Amino acid sequence: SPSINVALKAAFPSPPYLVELLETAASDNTTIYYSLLDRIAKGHFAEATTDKALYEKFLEVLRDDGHMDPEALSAFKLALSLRTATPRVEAHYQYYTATVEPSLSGTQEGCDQWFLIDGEQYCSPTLDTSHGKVKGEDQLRTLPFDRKFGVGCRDVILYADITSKSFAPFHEVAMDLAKKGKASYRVRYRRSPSHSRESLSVNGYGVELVLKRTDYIVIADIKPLEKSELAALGMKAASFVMQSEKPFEALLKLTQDFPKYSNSLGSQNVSAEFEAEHRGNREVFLPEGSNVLWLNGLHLIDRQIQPFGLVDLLTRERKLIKSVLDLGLTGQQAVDLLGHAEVAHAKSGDDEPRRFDWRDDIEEGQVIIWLNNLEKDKRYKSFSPSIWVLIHHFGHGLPQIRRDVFNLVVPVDLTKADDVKIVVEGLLSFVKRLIPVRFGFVPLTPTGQAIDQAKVVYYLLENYGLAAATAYLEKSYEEQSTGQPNERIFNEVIKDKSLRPDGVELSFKDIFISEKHEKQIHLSKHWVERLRAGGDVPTVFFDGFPIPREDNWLRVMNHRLMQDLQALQQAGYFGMLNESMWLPGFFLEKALSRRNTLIFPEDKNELTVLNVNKIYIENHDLMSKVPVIEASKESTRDDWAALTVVADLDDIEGQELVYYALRFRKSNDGVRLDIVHNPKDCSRSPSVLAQRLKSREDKLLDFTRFLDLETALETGEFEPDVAYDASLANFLASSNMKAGDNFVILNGRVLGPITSADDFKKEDFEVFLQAERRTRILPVYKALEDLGLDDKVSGPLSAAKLTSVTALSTISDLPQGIFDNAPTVRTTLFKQWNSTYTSFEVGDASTATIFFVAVINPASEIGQRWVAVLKVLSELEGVHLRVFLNPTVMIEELPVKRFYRYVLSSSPSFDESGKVKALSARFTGVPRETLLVVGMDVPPAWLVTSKVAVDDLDNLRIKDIKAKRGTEHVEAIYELEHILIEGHSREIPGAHAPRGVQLVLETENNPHFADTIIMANLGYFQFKANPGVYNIRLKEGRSSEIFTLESVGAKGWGPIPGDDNTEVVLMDFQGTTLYPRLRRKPGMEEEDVLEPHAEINIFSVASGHLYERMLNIMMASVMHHTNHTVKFWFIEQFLSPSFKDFIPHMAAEYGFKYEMVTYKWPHWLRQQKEKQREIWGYKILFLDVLFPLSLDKVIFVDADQIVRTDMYDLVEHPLDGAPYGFAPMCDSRVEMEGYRFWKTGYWANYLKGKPYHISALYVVDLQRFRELAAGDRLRQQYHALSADPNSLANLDQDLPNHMQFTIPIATLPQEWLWCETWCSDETLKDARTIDLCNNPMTKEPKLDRARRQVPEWTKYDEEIAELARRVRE
Ligand SMILES: *[C@@H]1O[C@H](CO)[C@@H](O[C@@H]2O[C@H](CO)[C@@H](O[C@@H]3O[C@H](CO[C@H]4O[C@H](CO)[C@@H](O)[C@H](O)[C@@H]4O[C@H]4O[C@H](CO)[C@@H](O)[C@H](O)[C@@H]4O[C@H]4O[C@H](CO)[C@@H](O)[C@H](O)[C@@H]4O)[C@@H](O)[C@H](O[C@H]4O[C@H](CO)[C@@H](O)[C@H](O)[C@@H]4O[C@H]4O[C@H](CO)[C@@H](O)[C@H](O)[C@@H]4O)[C@@H]3O)[C@H](O)[C@H]2NC(C)=O)[C@H](O)[C@H]1NC(C)=O
Ligand SMILES: *[C@@H]1O[C@H](CO)[C@@H](O[C@@H]2O[C@H](CO)[C@@H](O[C@@H]3O[C@H](CO)[C@@H](O)[C@H](O)[C@@H]3O)[C@H](O)[C@H]2NC(C)=O)[C@H](O)[C@H]1NC(C)=O
Ligand SMILES: *[C@@H]1O[C@H](CO)[C@@H](O[C@@H]2O[C@H](CO)[C@@H](O[C@@H]3O[C@H](CO)[C@@H](O)[C@H](O)[C@@H]3O)[C@H](O)[C@H]2NC(C)=O)[C@H](O)[C@H]1NC(C)=O
Ligand SMILES: *[C@@H]1O[C@H](CO)[C@@H](O)[C@H](O)[C@H]1NC(C)=O
Ligand SMILES: *[C@@H]1O[C@H](CO)[C@@H](O)[C@H](O)[C@H]1NC(C)=O
Ligand SMILES: [Tb+3]
Ligand SMILES: [Tb+3]
Ligand SMILES: [Tb+3]
Repeated sequence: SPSINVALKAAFPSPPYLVELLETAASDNTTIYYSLLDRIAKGHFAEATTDKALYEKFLEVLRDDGHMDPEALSAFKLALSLRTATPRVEAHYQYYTATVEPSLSGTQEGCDQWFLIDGEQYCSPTLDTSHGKVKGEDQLRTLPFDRKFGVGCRDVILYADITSKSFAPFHEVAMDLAKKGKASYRVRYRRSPSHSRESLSVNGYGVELVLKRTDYIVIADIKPLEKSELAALGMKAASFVMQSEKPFEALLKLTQDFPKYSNSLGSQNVSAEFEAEHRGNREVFLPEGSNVLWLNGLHLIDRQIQPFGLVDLLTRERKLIKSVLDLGLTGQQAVDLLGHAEVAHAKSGDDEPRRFDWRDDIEEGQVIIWLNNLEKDKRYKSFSPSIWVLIHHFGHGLPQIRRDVFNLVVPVDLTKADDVKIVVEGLLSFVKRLIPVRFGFVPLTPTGQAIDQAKVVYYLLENYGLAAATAYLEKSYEEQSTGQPNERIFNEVIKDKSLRPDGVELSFKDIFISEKHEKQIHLSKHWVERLRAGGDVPTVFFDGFPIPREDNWLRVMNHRLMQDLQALQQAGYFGMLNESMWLPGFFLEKALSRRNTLIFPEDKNELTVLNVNKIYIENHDLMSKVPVIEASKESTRDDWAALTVVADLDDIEGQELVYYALRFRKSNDGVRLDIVHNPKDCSRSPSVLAQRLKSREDKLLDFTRFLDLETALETGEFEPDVAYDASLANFLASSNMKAGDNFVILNGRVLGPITSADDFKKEDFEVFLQAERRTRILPVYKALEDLGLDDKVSGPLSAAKLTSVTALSTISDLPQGIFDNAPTVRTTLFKQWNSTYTSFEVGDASTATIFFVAVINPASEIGQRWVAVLKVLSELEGVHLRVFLNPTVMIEELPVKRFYRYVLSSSPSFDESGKVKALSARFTGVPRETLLVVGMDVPPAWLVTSKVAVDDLDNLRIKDIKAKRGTEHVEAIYELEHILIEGHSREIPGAHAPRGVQLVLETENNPHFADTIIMANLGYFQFKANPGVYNIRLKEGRSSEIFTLESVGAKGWGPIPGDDNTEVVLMDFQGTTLYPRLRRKPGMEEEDVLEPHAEINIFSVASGHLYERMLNIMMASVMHHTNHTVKFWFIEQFLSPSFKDFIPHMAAEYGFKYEMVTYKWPHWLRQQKEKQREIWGYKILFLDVLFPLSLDKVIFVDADQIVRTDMYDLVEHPLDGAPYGFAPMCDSRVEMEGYRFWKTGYWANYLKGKPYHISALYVVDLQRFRELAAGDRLRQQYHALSADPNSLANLDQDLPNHMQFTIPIATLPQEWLWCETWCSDETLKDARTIDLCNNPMTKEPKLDRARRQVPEWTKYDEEIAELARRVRE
């Protein structure tokens, strides 16, 4: 049969199989890593010579040593097929090659392996002699691919080539050294010269064969087009499978070659429509023809449905479920609990407000400057100071009283006129009106002028009084109308208002009081900071209730004022209140001193939870020797909770925090407490202080005073349990905790690091339990009981396992608001659906840990990929899958227009010689007469281009290849040239996308690997790179002038501890996803966009052998026509390898330079299913980011074009401050008018007076383009317009024309373009360049126009033709 074979290979050589197997096996469990490292250092894996034998040996070992069970072994095989660990090993090599070798000066001979201790290299295990002092930049920085074994003050690193036997003795020297406790052990890799430099063959991608002619509709030669009765295709296709009775295989066989089976459907009483019944299924949940996947309730987006994305999900999910099923729950019961209604409700219901302590007490009464006092003002003197005034009657206005009950504190900036106006007009009227509210205001101090004016007003209050200070403010607003202190205005106030300033005497003239400037201003700053009452939008506090200063905040205030009054009334009727009481303190009962703090973060996503069962399984050695206070024997399930405190007992804050936890435990009988001592200094063993407390464990919480706890720590003589020390440092590494840092863990949730123990007091534990209890514990308890699993909770630790697992289930791997429509809410509404005639299951439900629910539409192209991947994941043991087929009756056009193959295996395949088999996409029995297009359906982080192919992948036909090459078999090889580093930026603290910011990617070898600019949409940016250690620096210039980037969010959205870094490392086939943070430098509202290679640069794109042949002619015409230097730029992925291999020969002959450029289409940006449309988008959407920043300007020339001009003239053409220049449509042809569609309603109404331009030739002043941020506007307008499919006929032409109102377009002389179709023959004498624009009444081909229209076209073609033969010979 005539076949097509496609294979993909990586841009880095294949690492040794041995090292790949220990990396795949030990994902991040270090115990399995070093336990296997021992085995190979024995010389145990030396007797296995072939990859198959080596692989075979690992299976026996893992099973025998208890590392893996059937479920985990099956998962290991699939991940090993995927070759997931290969980029992780290459990271070591790139790091070693670029940072180790240039920092290790000297002559290396015999130093294959060497430890690095105190910046000294030792080539021998005996450690007697040191070769050198390794350069400055410290290699002791712990980075992503590192592993640590044991605890030790000294840090030792071994760079080894594991392959040879020379490794074994070196390892044992440091393994034992770590076992003793002298130093902590870690292994780094060295590129092994025993292995060959063969490239790596990859899998986990898909190949598509797209039909490029779909117009026809009314073994295989061509698909037979049938009369347009498309409507039943999905419905009949679904039945075919149900009938088969081997349904999974049928769907795969049908869905892969679907276009070929279209006419074969609808035959022999085909419908069998019993499943018209299952549209009762449609009537309750999903619309017809929609593809939806669930993994234990989790709704997955399309990006997560690849082999890599799915393997990582199972890994995380199993850890979660296994933890649950150790309490006697079936996998089925466990999943049902995770996706329960009460659980999802809690995530939705975690948005409630509270009150905060607005008082002066902390700042010793020197920050709030009140305009009122209702108890002593001689305005309210007439009114009654009675409680019953509030409680009784009241109309609709406000009840008058002489008492302190309602307060309002508003922070005001004295530099800003609008802010000052609020106090003078707003606040004062309320005073005069005798409103029963006390009005206060605190100045904001963000600038120098503001600081001074706070001093001025504060001083004026202190000696002279409120009215005098008031007077300065009033006068300043009307009289001077600016913030800055005015003495011309100030002195007038003192002139009259300076009468008898009582109390402490006046000082006058200049203020720099050590107390007044320092204490008052810094105390004010302490109040604003404490309650986060400043920034872009300040915060007003009414009765401790935050109301941001926006819109009509007084309307919001009045609503709470009435609601607080009704709250006082009800307490009065119950007799709670008395005449001797401070009424404002009724609200302050549950108020917190600090607003935000790690417990109630304003960023709702900021949260970290750990698997509790995991904590007591991995660290059993540690957690069975920690001081434990069991929760009371006679307490209720609702009262139950588990708390663990991590603290540095060698610091006051560390031991203070534990005293508060012990205090809290005395009060709450239901809590079960654990104490973990985490010290900063490793000189003394951590086990001693833990042993001191476990002896006093019985006597715990009998500490009348704090000293009793302090003394207990110091007394006693103990023997260091070094086994305890080892499990302790493993716990911190697993939990991402630094040494000497304080943390608090209630039911898995971590808060910290605690810098000061005053932040977390006994009262803070009580609210932490109260809120945590509500959100996580109560929804678990209800849901659990609803299922009848409430027998399985046997204690506080037993309960924490369940609540901690369900909290981890609702934390997304992908932060909300950046990818697509799929939140972190596990649904269960598909369980209601009837399943008899649309569903089929694979795997045992009783034993399965993983439950997949796929809802696939057979007529969809997306379904083709889904089926192929799901079949391979179904082959895994312990996985259950259930499939639902839902087709649509709405089919206006052909449903599937392509053939599909997925390259993926569930277990590795081996050679006749035992080597690992490479994987390929082989299509057999391909129709001989159909024209096809080859496409790669590659994971989102991948950048792929064709490397080996002699055929036109854009125009494939077997009949032509047979008649030209003699073979019916086509083979093509692609290269995974780059892997993406992509991220989503944000400004700090007022989080906005910093657009126009420039970035530079670097390595220790070269400081300029790559460069890109930040986009407006999601602060998006990307880099093309391979495995290794990189760094991101802001480009020198305006970017570094305005900003400083605190972090690149390499761990997650965060901020997570340990991420205050600018280092990026890629060690995965999923690339690197980043969430960087940038904070503006001192007092800036600046913008980059506004100011405070070769002589000629031409770029183009071609999508066929003909268009590439025409592109060769275009470049040659330029060269013959200019006495200048030219550089050509190409869109890399749309070109053939035949063209790619030819250009150096064109460059040598014609004397030009060339560079390949590309950018991957963003995930947020709207895709193009039609390749020709993709190409058009590449010319207009990514102009600012496709070319390096160093390029001033570029010119686009179409492939079909020919140029007779010296192209420099276009560069020198004045653009009059416009970012890009285009040439207009020809008017010169007299009788062509009918086909001039840009004089019709839509185009003439829109283009009022502006021209209709041509995208065949144009100039882009790139520096101005980026400066104007034109690209962002093009992209968002495209995305918005693209919702309607008939929006842009030719987007390349239509987008600049639709944006010429918004973005200026410089218009070019029409000498710059000629086209026979629209320009007269007389015009061509003065023509500079010629486009071969379409017919449009005829079908004459481009080859015909070229020879007839231009006589020198053949001369150029002959030159290329003989050179191609000259190269071939
Ligand atoms: C990451 O990588 C690792 C790589 O190895 C993966 O593999 C796992 O490794 C760990 C070690 O790192 C293995 O851990 C085993 O833990 C057992 C714990 O079981 C005890 O505790 C439970 C608590 O619920 C209890 O139910 C059990 O009965 C059992 O016992 C306790 O019971 C009481 C309650 O705790 C307690 O009062 C009692 O004193 C007793 O504790 C004793 O044993 C403790 C063992 O650590 C010891 O610390 C105590 O001081 C006390 O002596 C543990 O029992 C296992 O030890 C085995 O190890 C040898 C192999 O069997 C054997 O020589 C030992 O004698 C001991 O045998 C005991 O268990 C068997 C039954 O299994 C029994 O027949 C014997 O009579 C003995 O009681 C291990 O230390 C773990 O097993 C590895 N596999 C798995 C599948 O987890 C790890 O999985 C990777 N991570 C992930 C996420 O995959
Ligand atoms: C007026 O009303 C209050 C109601 O709030 C009456 O109760 C007493 O109020 C005081 C506070 O003003 C309470 O003191 C507090 O006690 C707790 C412990 O319960 C302690 O933690 C606090 O630090 C503070 O000391 C007091 O307990 C409370 N009850 C009694 C019996 O005094 C108050 O009695 C009323 N006034 C009169 C004179 O009746
Ligand atoms: C690229 O550069 C070359 C060199 O400057 C340009 O060549 C030009 O071609 C004309 C052909 O008639 C030259 O004229 C001849 O000069 C010789 C000098 O010995 C003389 O003997 C002949 O009788 C005749 O006059 C001319 O010198 C030369 N330079 C210029 C400036 O015209 C070539 O045209 C350039 N290409 C393009 C497209 O501009
Ligand atoms: C369809 O198949 C055969 C065709 O002859 C017929 O005997 C049978 O009754 C039909 N069944 C249905 C359900 O239409
Ligand atoms: C499922 O089928 C039964 C058949 O009796 C029907 O009563 C029920 O309403 C159906 N439910 C759905 C959701 O289709
Ligand atoms: Tb002491
Ligand atoms: Tb303290
Ligand atoms: Tb053209």
